[PDB]
Amino acid sequence: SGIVQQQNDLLRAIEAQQHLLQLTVWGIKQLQARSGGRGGWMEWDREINNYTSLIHSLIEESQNQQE
Amino acid sequence: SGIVQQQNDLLRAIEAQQHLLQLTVWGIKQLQARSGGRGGWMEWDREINNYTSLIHSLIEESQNQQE
Amino acid sequence: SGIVQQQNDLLRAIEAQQHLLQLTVWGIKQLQARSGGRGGWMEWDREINNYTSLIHSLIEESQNQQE
Repeated sequence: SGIVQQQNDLLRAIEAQQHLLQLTVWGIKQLQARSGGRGGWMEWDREINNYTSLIHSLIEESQNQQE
Repeated sequence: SGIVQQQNDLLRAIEAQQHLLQLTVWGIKQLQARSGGRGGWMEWDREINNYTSLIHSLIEESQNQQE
Repeated sequence: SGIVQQQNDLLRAIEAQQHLLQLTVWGIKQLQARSGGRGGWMEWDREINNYTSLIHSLIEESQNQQE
């Protein structure tokens, strides 16, 4: 229906924003590397990795809702 | 319904992305502090704070839609 | 309906998050400029620009769904 096409658009927006989010993460990592090893960012990295996995699962779930 | 479970998933995706967004903000702030006081970022901080409040209200509203 | 007000809230959340995303991009760019010309970020910039256009179109589409 129309509420379905709408939900699909919202999902696509979220997917595109995730790409943008990953780009900003990458940008930040390159800036951090400029001062040396990123050892102090191990936890920050882990959190980013975890929330990214969470988002990926939600995106997967949203798409394979019905089929 | 199914369109409800779908909307819930989308909301969860948005909530997870907000966590990721806050992590990138924190990362940027630490990098800014590396060169000294963050006085020049007072306005940037304010804007970030305002949009974060806006998002928090929308997330709250979305969840307490019906009840 | 209620599922419509809900979808509108989700869209507003996405729009607010896009503003936050642009703020983090701007923050990163200023940090990159601190070390000199941003020539090495031409591709990163292009990607960011492209995903931003993609998101803008999705937001436009979502809003002008029915009318």
